[PDB]
Amino acid sequence: NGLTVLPPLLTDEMIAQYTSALLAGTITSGWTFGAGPALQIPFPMQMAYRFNGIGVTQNVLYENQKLIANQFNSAIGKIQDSLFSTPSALGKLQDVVNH
Amino acid sequence: SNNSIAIPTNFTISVTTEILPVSMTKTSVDCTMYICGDSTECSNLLLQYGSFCTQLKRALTGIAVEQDKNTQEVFAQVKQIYKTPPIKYFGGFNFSQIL
Amino acid sequence: LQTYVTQQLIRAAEIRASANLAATKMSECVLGQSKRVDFCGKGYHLMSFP
Amino acid sequence: SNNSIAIPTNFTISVTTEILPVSMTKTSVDCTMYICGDSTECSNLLLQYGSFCTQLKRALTGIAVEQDKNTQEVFAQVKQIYKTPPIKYFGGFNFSQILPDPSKPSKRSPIEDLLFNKVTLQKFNGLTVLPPLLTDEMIAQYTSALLAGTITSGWTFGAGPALQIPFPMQMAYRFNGIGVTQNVLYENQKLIANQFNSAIGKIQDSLFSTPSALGKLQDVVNHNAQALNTLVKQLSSKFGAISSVLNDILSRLDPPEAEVQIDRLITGRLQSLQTYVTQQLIRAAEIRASANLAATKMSECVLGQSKRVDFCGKGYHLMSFPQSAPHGVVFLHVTYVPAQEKNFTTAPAICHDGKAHFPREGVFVSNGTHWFVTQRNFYEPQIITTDNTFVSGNCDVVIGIVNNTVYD
Amino acid sequence: LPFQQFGRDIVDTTDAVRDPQTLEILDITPCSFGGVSVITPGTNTSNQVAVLYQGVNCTEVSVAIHADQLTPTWRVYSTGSNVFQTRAGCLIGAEYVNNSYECDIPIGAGICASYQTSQSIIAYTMSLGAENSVAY
Ligand SMILES: *[C@@H]1O[C@H](CO)[C@@H](O[C@@H]2O[C@H](CO)[C@@H](O)[C@H](O)[C@H]2NC(C)=O)[C@H](O)[C@H]1NC(C)=O
Ligand SMILES: *[C@@H]1O[C@H](CO)[C@@H](O[C@@H]2O[C@H](CO)[C@@H](O)[C@H](O)[C@H]2NC(C)=O)[C@H](O)[C@H]1NC(C)=O
Ligand SMILES: *[C@@H]1O[C@H](CO)[C@@H](O[C@@H]2O[C@H](CO)[C@@H](O)[C@H](O)[C@H]2NC(C)=O)[C@H](O)[C@H]1NC(C)=O
Ligand SMILES: *[C@@H]1O[C@H](CO)[C@@H](O[C@@H]2O[C@H](CO)[C@@H](O)[C@H](O)[C@H]2NC(C)=O)[C@H](O)[C@H]1NC(C)=O
Ligand SMILES: *[C@@H]1O[C@H](CO)[C@@H](O)[C@H](O)[C@H]1NC(C)=O
Ligand SMILES: *[C@@H]1O[C@H](CO)[C@@H](O)[C@H](O)[C@H]1NC(C)=O
Ligand SMILES: *[C@@H]1O[C@H](CO)[C@@H](O)[C@H](O)[C@H]1NC(C)=O
Ligand SMILES: *[C@@H]1O[C@H](CO)[C@@H](O)[C@H](O)[C@H]1NC(C)=O
Ligand SMILES: *[C@@H]1O[C@H](CO)[C@@H](O)[C@H](O)[C@H]1NC(C)=O
Ligand SMILES: *[C@@H]1O[C@H](CO)[C@@H](O)[C@H](O)[C@H]1NC(C)=O
Ligand SMILES: *[C@@H]1O[C@H](CO)[C@@H](O)[C@H](O)[C@H]1NC(C)=O
Repeated sequence: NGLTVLPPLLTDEMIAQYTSALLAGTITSGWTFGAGPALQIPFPMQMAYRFNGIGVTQNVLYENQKLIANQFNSAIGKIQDSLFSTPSALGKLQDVVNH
Repeated sequence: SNNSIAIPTNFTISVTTEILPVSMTKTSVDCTMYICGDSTECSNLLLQYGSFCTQLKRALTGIAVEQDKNTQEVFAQVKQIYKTPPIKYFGGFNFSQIL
Repeated sequence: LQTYVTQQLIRAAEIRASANLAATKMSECVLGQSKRVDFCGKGYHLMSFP
Repeated sequence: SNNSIAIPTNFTISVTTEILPVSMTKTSVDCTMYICGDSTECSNLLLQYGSFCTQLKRALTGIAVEQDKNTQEVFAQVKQIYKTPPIKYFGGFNFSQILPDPSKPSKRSPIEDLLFNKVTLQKFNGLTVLPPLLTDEMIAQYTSALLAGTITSGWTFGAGPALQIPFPMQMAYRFNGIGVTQNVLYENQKLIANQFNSAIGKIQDSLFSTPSALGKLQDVVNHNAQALNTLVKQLSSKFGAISSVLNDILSRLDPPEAEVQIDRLITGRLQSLQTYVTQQLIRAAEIRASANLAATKMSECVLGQSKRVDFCGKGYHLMSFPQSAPHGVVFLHVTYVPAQEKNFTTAPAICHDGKAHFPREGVFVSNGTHWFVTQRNFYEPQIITTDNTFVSGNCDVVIGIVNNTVYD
Repeated sequence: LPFQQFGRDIVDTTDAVRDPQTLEILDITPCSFGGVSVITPGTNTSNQVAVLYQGVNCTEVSVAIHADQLTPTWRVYSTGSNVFQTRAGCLIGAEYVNNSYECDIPIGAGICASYQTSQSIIAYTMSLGAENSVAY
């Protein structure tokens, strides 16, 4: 009756490219690419840096590398299942559409 | 007690989620097609109510422009599109669920 | 019409508050390590993924 | 790669800007003058509508008081009023572009002067504009006090009594804060001073050439002007009556017939005021959020060093300086950016005599033949002694451990 | 041009006319108006008040006091140190000292009023703060 809806400037494919860029930069560089040029560093050393940041010495990580890696992988597998089960998990995003 | 303490001897890794809205739907509305439609007589009567609809158009257009700005500020943080190496070994960590 | 437009203006201000908070969490939890308690999760923060 | 690291060998000092609105225009309204005027017949019909007008005056008055609290919350961060020393020598650093110049009568810095020459670009119907409580000269005194306190004291004046300290030592403290040892600054004091001075000079030309630099402060000036013009032009709309003049229809019309005509004009003009007041309330809320953010940046970037990423400028924060603009404030963020990286080969630990060795504060690195330990933000190799490593373990569990010699 | 009658501004309000008797162009300016404020201390303390005429010159008010103003609630008169002109309006009923204290009752562009000790209402200039200088 005189009402129109306009499409967003960024398509849903373009947005997903930005998220891929952030993931690739935070895996191979850490927090270096947020300040200046991206700098190489192996991943376990980044986790040692982060244990130092939270206040635990480096040797804790290196002597428990396998245990921590298994815990990280298992903890992210449950993310999918918790999303399948609960249908009201995305209440906030669904609330915007209905309003 | 003033001579006792508790110190942890083990740890665990946990992953949590957080959902945040960013933008909403962009709409535009036309007065004459809505209030009157195609009736010319109604258009003349609506004409002599000052500049109400000029205000409605400007109000709704300002909202539409902001919706593109919100997504630009959240995702478009880095100006370099990084790419992950073809081989996906990261010291035992498994990122296959998010890449 | 005026009632509809006025409601949208108030809603948009609420969205900006959420969008600004999201843009802050990306700078401090994703592009760095945050020492603010309970800002980027419960516990001692390590990293984040969007 | 899982055995390759990159480490910078040089840096760069950069200065950016940030513009934030702090307050907008204060206004007042008068019902009877705007709606009826000098017509006594109209004012008798208006009082049948009750206390609509008392609500409108309350709404605008509340906004006006809030504007004065927005300015007081940003600049009035200092109890004292510090003054710059008579001799302007700070170990090679130049501050002539930000400190006030006595030659100008208003005592405003050269950067502050050109800001006032760009954004700067009686009554009608009882709509009046009230003046802000704090004058422009008073605001610049607050800014000068903040600048003179962060130069001769650092961050100590933001927590209690102000304690003086030489400027290079303050910069060494801030380098320690960002994570680079003191000896880097002292051995490169002359070069760092030259880099900072060049960055300041580009600020003046950056604002000269760029037209859309002060675009955020310009919008609030034009938005408040448009609303008043739209409000005044609504006085010449028929709204469905014979004419748009009160006494013109008063004369050539039947006295009961003219009663319903005045009703249309009054209802139309009441609706115009409701639209204006409601619009200002929403805009005032948006400005208040901006003023609250500017108060946080003043307390966290100017009176101290912040470790929040991307909060006080891109890079690693060092310090900040405030500048005053009409209806706003401008920040000058000084940051530290690495440059000139290089390939390297790294290992997690060093094995010697059956014992593992981890660095204290550094990362192990090899140039091809010899292994060194260096800080993780500036290439500065050192010999691997026992005063920079701790054994803490055995040479059997760590993955990727290499073995070398450690000189005790 | 010798066919037009009256002029209009941007907001479509008459601001110039032409006399029909003798062809001459006249300007039109509205008669002065503005808000009125009352400055009082606690009524539990005293009964004196000070009046502020927002956005108007002091000479215009004094001239119009001669039975030509639409507010009979007038002050006593220009008894020497009562008429002080500020950037906000013609303040009547307060004496302007040349000292400086912290603000107590905001008035306008850097001017405040307070009840200081006989007893009277005084207007001064707001003091930013206690001065200091660090020996660098
Ligand atoms: C610290 O906790 C971890 C798990 O949180 C323990 O690892 C578990 O050990 C038991 C016994 O060998 C196994 O059955 C589990 O499968 C292990 N967990 C995982 C995820 O593999 C570890 O033993 C604890 N350490 C101490 C010293 O108590
Ligand atoms: C990372 O995790 C994924 C998800 O579990 C692994 O992919 C699974 O591998 C098993 C074993 O071959 C299969 O039975 C599953 O079907 C796979 N999942 C899917 C969705 O196909 C993957 O192997 C892990 N990464 C590595 C290097 O092992
Ligand atoms: C780090 O970078 C600075 C910035 O270019 C270098 O300073 C220049 O050095 C060259 C050669 O020594 C001089 O010709 C230039 O005049 C210097 N520029 C300035 C602005 O002074 C510095 O040499 C670099 N340091 C290293 C170790 O490479
Ligand atoms: C700090 O920088 C200013 C700006 O460059 C210097 O002032 C300049 O000095 C040179 C040398 O006399 C003159 O040629 C310029 O005309 C000056 N510019 C201005 C805008 O006055 C100032 O000398 C520097 N401070 C010190 C101590 O040298
Ligand atoms: C990790 O190191 C091993 C040698 O221990 C090497 O074979 C492998 O290629 C490395 N990973 C990558 C991704 O290059
Ligand atoms: C580091 O090594 C990579 C691998 O080839 C190379 O592309 C890069 O240019 C090197 N870095 C520098 C600063 O030369
Ligand atoms: C690597 O470091 C050693 C130790 O000083 C040095 O002798 C050698 O020349 C260096 N190699 C290169 C290519 O500079
Ligand atoms: C030292 O390291 C080499 C290879 O990294 C290994 O072959 C050798 O056995 C190590 N030394 C000892 C004493 O184990
Ligand atoms: C009207 O009469 C006056 C009388 O002084 C005269 O000056 C004027 O010229 C007359 N109007 C015209 C248009 O001549
Ligand atoms: C007020 O009137 C006096 C004398 O008429 C004049 O000197 C002064 O400039 C006037 N003030 C303003 C603001 O016009
Ligand atoms: C107040 O003192 C100042 C500075 O001495 C002076 O200029 C001013 O005339 C004084 N006010 C008077 C005397 O009313």
